[PDB]
Amino acid sequence: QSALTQPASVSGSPGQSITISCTGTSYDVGSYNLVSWYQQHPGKAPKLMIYEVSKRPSGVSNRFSGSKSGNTASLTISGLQAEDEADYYCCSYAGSSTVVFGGGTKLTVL
Amino acid sequence: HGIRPVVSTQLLLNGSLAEKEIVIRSENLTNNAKIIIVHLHTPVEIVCTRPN
Amino acid sequence: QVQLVQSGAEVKKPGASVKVSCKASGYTFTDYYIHWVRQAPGQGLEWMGWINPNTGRTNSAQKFQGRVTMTRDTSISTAYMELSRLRSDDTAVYYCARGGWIGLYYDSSGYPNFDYWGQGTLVTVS
Ligand SMILES: *[C@@H]1O[C@H](CO)[C@@H](O[C@@H]2O[C@H](CO)[C@@H](O[C@@H]3O[C@H](CO[C@H]4O[C@H](CO[C@H]5O[C@H](CO)[C@@H](O)[C@H](O)[C@@H]5O[C@H]5O[C@H](CO)[C@@H](O)[C@H](O)[C@@H]5O)[C@@H](O)[C@H](O[C@H]5O[C@H](CO)[C@@H](O)[C@H](O)[C@@H]5O)[C@@H]4O)[C@@H](O)[C@H](O[C@H]4O[C@H](CO)[C@@H](O)[C@H](O)[C@@H]4O[C@H]4O[C@H](CO)[C@@H](O)[C@H](O)[C@@H]4O[C@H]4O[C@H](CO)[C@@H](O)[C@H](O)[C@@H]4O)[C@@H]3O)[C@H](O)[C@H]2NC(C)=O)[C@H](O)[C@H]1NC(C)=O
Ligand SMILES: *[C@@H]1O[C@H](CO)[C@@H](O[C@@H]2O[C@H](CO)[C@@H](O[C@@H]3O[C@H](CO[C@H]4O[C@H](CO)[C@@H](O)[C@H](O)[C@@H]4O)[C@@H](O)[C@H](O[C@H]4O[C@H](CO)[C@@H](O)[C@H](O)[C@@H]4O)[C@@H]3O)[C@H](O)[C@H]2NC(C)=O)[C@H](O)[C@H]1NC(C)=O
Repeated sequence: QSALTQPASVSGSPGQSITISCTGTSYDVGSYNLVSWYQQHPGKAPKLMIYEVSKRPSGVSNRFSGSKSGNTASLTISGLQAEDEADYYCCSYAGSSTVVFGGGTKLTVL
Repeated sequence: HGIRPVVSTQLLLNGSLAEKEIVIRSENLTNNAKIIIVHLHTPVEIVCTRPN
Repeated sequence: QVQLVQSGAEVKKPGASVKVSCKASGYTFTDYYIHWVRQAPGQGLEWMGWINPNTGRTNSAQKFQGRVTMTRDTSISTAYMELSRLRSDDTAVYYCARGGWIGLYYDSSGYPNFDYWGQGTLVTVS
């Protein structure tokens, strides 16, 4: 089980906006800016979406966004597409030298 | 006012700054072995770290 | 073009140690951190550890210390995931990914910047 807490699904339709809450505490999220988000299509390898709080890599569209808030940093999608109807997993540094994941956030687009 | 016992061999760290031109001071300049002390007018920032 | 490649789907029996291999294709295998990620079949990702090729130093996650240890050989451009005392709870897909950039100064060992991924293997035990 993940040390980080995060939702498992948020549903809707194209064109909306979302906020998905990955949560930690002082030791992993609070003290550090090392937070990332990874897309996970059904049965596919993961894809990086957001790195270092919010830095979109080439190939990631401005349909995606995120920002830090204390001990919870969240994934903010905008302009939804059914093509992006994937799972989403937050990721963050956790002290010592380790990397931790969280959540099962299946996007749904009717 | 304000003598800091800070010990260094080559560069002088956190010292007081001069008022004017970067004055050279030396006890003698016929005796080349006399250590020559340079006192800057403006500072140069230095940062050191052990990443380990 | 750079790519990460791995051994295909794997078959074993429980208790036996597993030796997943990860090939670094089309880039300097000396210059980037490599990270291992587990994915139980159809489930979320679990983090395993990393390896520094140019240094050879490693660290396995606290959940596996003393049981998982990674090695490499530069002459054949491959990284290895050794995992012994296999429980059937280890039923999962195992991934290989390219991490941050290595530098003499600075420290990117723990950054979650997994850039590309290997196509992975699924281990068959029960
Ligand atoms: C004291 O002083 C010290 C200085 O003496 C100081 O040290 C410095 O510290 C800083 C930390 O702040 C270090 O900064 C990092 O530097 C990294 C190195 O980047 C430089 O070099 C690369 C080399 O590129 C190789 O790879 C390409 C292929 O991609 C090859 O084609 C090239 O030829 C090249 O060579 C390899 O391949 C050859 C093949 O033949 C080989 O022959 C060869 O040997 C090599 O193997 C350059 O690419 C860099 O430029 C690019 O990046 C900048 C910044 O974005 C752009 O402006 C620029 O235009 C280029 O696009 C650069 O020249 C950086 O990579 C690193 O940046 C990443 O990490 C930071 C966090 O550390 C992130 O914030 C940032 O976003 C970057 O993320 C990208 O990269 C990571 C991998 O690291 C990815 O995981 C991530 O997803 C993202 O991906 C990119 O690519 C994606 C596609 O792959 C794309 O989709 C994305 O959108 C994105 O573009 C960081 O800046 C710095 O290196 C130190 N200095 C030294 C000398 O080490 C110290 O801190 C001081 N200390 C104090 C206390 O003051
Ligand atoms: C440099 O090196 C230092 C150590 O020398 C590292 O500091 C350690 O960081 C780890 C981070 O994981 C700390 O361990 C964690 O402790 C949490 C509780 O905090 C303890 O420590 C503080 C500080 O004294 C006390 O206030 C508190 O009461 C505790 O004593 C736990 O919540 C964590 O464990 C939980 O989560 C993990 C998964 O996340 C589970 O596996 C666990 O079972 C448990 O549920 C975790 O154990 C450790 O305490 C730190 N040590 C010190 C001395 O501070 C630095 O991170 C490292 N890197 C850097 C950049 O400094």
